[PDB]
This record gives sequence, C-alpha cells and structure tokens, in this order.
Amino acid sequence: TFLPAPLQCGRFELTFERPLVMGILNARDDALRRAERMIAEGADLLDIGPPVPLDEELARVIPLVEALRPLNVPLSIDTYKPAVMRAALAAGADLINDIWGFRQPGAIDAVRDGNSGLCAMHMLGEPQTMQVGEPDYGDVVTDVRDFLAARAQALRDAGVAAERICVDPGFGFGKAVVDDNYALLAALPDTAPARPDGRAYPILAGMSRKSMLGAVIGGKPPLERVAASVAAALCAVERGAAIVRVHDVAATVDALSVWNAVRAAARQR
Repeated sequence: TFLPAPLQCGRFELTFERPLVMGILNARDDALRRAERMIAEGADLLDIGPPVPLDEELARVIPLVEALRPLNVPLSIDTYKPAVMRAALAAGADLINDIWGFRQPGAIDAVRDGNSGLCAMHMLGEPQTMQVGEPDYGDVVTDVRDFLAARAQALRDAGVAAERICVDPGFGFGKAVVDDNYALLAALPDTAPARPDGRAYPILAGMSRKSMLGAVIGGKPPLERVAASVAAALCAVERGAAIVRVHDVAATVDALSVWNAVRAAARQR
C-alpha cells in the first residue's frame, strides 16, 4: 500500500485507492455497443483510438466522443496530431494520450487550456518524420524518467497544472523487446518523475498483447496473449501503476479483484 497521486482528467477527478482499468475500444455502431460491454465488464475509462488523413481520422473519432459522452466515464484519445487533439477536446474528450509526448508542433498549444487529463508517453524517435528509433540508453530507467520530467516541465511552462498530467514509460516504443521493457516494468515506480509537491506523477502502463509478452511465451500470436497480458498488468499494479490500458477488460478486472482482496488483507494486519 502506496497511493498514486490523483489525476484531474476532464469531467472527472480521478483518485487511485484502487488502480483503474482503461479498456481499448478500437464500423461505428459495432463500436458504440462494444463500449457498453466494456463498462459493464468493469472498464473505468475507454480508449478511443500506414496512418490516416485528418479528414478521415476526424470522421472516425469525433462522432465516437459525442456518441459516448453521456455514458459518463472518462473518455481518452490516442492521438499525437494537434488538430485531432483540438477537435476531440471541443467535442468533450476527458484525456489525451500521446505517444509523441506532446512534441508535434502545436500539441502543447492545443491542450494547455481546460481541465483535460494529459498522459505523456516516452518513445525513442524523430518527431519530424515520425520514425520510431532504435534503442539507445544509459540507464533506460533514468533516461525514461529524465525524458518524462522534461515533458511535464514543458506542459507546466505553458500553464498546465501539475495534477492533470500522468506519464507512461512506453512499453514497446524504442525499447529492446525484453531487456528494456522488463527493466522498466521491474523498476516501474522509479520511471515517474516528481510533481512540484514531491509526489510522483501517476503512471499509466499499456502492455496488452504486446511483443514483450510474445517473446517470453515462445512466440504466440497477438490474440493468444491474454493470460500473459493479465500477468503484466498485475505486475504493473503490484509495482505502482495508477492505470493499466488493456484489450481484455473482464479478465483484467477479475485479476485485480483478486489482487485487491490480497492488499485489503495485508492492510488488516
């Protein structure tokens, strides 16, 4: 029992007495009721996710935000495009999830206003071309914390209050598949830099169905990684995570219901 710092996130003041589950959502009706299921399954947030023409990315994301606004659960956007961020916030999205660390030109300007939650992810890459890079680290843990601290500073320098910001070590983006990813999972609480109050920024962790998983289970396909994905989530929560982003929602909630019983009893002594 440690408590991750709260996250102001749009409509919702989110507090982490228990860690929360982000269901990954990504036909428009197909996905309307796919989200009613996720909520019923125990999802506490919904992650609305070549690449795509702005014309298109907008057609497929903006209706979904308005379609699901009234369900009243935190709605999160997986985008690095400022135009996408600008639009989605206006349509009432609660949290922006950006692989690029709010580095694309304009990104910080598009989100410095309002109450939305912001999660800055670590990734090794050249923002200009959007080419993901090859690993290169001193201590990968020091390096990821260092990077994310610079990004929390950048956001705060443009008016963003410390408490709207959570961070993400970016399993799978520029990391040696096992050596770097598991180093970060093993050291998870040490990957978040300090808020001005001294508390660490809450951490979001997304490992679901990822390569780091398939590499330790003799190479199973992305859809054959459920129990592996659950396991990574528990390890992450056992080590500090505030939120875990997953495709397999009910399994993850079941697991975390066991973990919370355990912690509830370690506290009763």
